[PDB]
Amino acid sequence: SNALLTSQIVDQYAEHIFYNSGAVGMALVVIDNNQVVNRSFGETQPGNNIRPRPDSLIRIASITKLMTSEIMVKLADDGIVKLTDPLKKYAPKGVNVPSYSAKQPIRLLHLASHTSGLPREQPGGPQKRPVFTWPTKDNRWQWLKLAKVTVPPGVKAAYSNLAYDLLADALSRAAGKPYAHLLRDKITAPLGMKNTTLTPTAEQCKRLMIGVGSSRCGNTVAAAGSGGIYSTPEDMQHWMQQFLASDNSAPKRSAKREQALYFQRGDLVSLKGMDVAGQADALGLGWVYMAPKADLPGIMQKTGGGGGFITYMAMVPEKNIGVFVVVTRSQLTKFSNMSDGVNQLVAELVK
Repeated sequence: SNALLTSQIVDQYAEHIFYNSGAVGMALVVIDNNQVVNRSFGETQPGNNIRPRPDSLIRIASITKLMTSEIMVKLADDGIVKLTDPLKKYAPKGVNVPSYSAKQPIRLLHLASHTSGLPREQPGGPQKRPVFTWPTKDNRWQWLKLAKVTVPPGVKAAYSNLAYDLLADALSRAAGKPYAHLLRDKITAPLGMKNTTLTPTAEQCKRLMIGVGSSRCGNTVAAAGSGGIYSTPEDMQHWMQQFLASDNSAPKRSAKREQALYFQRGDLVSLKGMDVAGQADALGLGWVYMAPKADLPGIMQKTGGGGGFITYMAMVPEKNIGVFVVVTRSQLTKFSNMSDGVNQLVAELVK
């Protein structure tokens, strides 16, 4: 949009998203070419009357997947992995990785695009476990080794957290570093995202916002690949900015490769779990593309939910526009009441 109107346009939508979503608290980050607009509403804990701040800690939940895929893409460029490597290539010594058939193994690309045939979660976990703590890496590989895969890869999409944590395990093995070190070295340290972590301190935990369905703030390395990352609105602003040009900056070198599309909707027999923010017209590496329709532009997006947080990022890279939103839930919170509002805001901004 024209810089003369960016703030006013955001104001046409921000409070509506806040009220319609039934948020306890909300932070909204809008990047439109040279303009950055931040809004925050509500409270960091029900009834505390403290507005969220740029450094309020949040769970980004499944937005984590975009960084897992970023790491994969960066390691691929380094020659450390290939997207087409079978998962088994990065398996512990002597550990079996099940495949549909000998010649059709699960490859890293399948994990990243939800086409691996794996279930959404590892079956048979404990109940009332704090979010993003089970299964551990050791739990996953003990399960995997005796599991059966009964659909061939690259034929059905079915959203999976398990598959994304197995991906993080493989990337860690390929690089010979713990995953947290990769997240630090490839993403957060170079960008100064000093509050973006799987291992929050007490000082950080104190700043975690609270809504309905909250769980204790702790180590979430178990979900390193799928959902565990803590961050802040200001850290996420800096990360999103790398996908978007401004007068003073170009997108990071790997942006286009990170956002490459691998499956058109029609290239798949079926899709499950992919349509939370609207019909998925193509699947990327974590990223999901929705083609222009009705009064909406073509949008690259990712949704997330966990431990009382819901999150959404939507962008139109060719227009240098991106929107990130995080909400702590109340009881009546419906996800698409937040995401539909963001999409409509994006639609107004691209005008």
